[PDB]
Amino acid sequence: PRGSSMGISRETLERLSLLLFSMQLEKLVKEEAVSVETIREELEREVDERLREMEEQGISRRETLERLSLLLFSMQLEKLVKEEAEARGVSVETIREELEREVDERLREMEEQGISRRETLERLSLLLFSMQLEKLVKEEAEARGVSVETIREELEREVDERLREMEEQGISRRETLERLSLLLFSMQLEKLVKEEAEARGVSVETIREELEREVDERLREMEEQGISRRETLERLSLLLFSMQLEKLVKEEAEARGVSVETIREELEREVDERLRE
Repeated sequence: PRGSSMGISRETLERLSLLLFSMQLEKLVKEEAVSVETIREELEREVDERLREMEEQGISRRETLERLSLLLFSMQLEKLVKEEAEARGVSVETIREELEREVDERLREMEEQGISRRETLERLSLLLFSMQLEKLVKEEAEARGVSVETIREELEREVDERLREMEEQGISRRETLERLSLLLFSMQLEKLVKEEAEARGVSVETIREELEREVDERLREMEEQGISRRETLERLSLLLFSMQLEKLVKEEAEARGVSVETIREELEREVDERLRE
């Protein structure tokens, strides 16, 4: 009845998440800074205080991350749906229902439960990651003048090679959300690495090796403090998700011309609905 609590790990997905979240967090702290190290330690202290607060009421770090993700992914899905509705000239509800229809068709083909009978976070993740990945696929296909199928098959090939170069199973035998995250995170990382390489005037390899080194150093420090790789990922996701949420709220408020508190109120109604769930 016990599982990964026995020390048997998704190691590929964990490394990829460390790399991607580290990239995204570095960009966010650089934009927020004052000093970046000051912002980093400030965010660390705020997250630690919030963790103590949720411990004082009996909420674990994993559950805190789960609720924060419900907030963040709700915001990201809302922004993506709104942008697609505007680009297509239809309402947000139409885009939402088309996304649900498409994802449920794919799950049918796979002989799996649909989004309606899945857990709240898993359903939100499936919807959001499907839309993000499809947007990235169509963008890269347009940019390279190739087929969307070509893009998706090259991405699946690259991720499958990476997986099999680590004694792990292929992309064909992973569960739905894990494969979806593997694909999405790989694509997002490649795009971020390439754009930063162009912006800073250095090679892609420079960026990627700096990233790998930053992550290995953080992991060695955590191991020195007696912190597990899973806990390291959870702390990094807490920091990053808080920063992403705050940026999304600020930007949506500035774009709609409303106060930040109105953005939060709308999000909080919608989210407390799924939180009672």
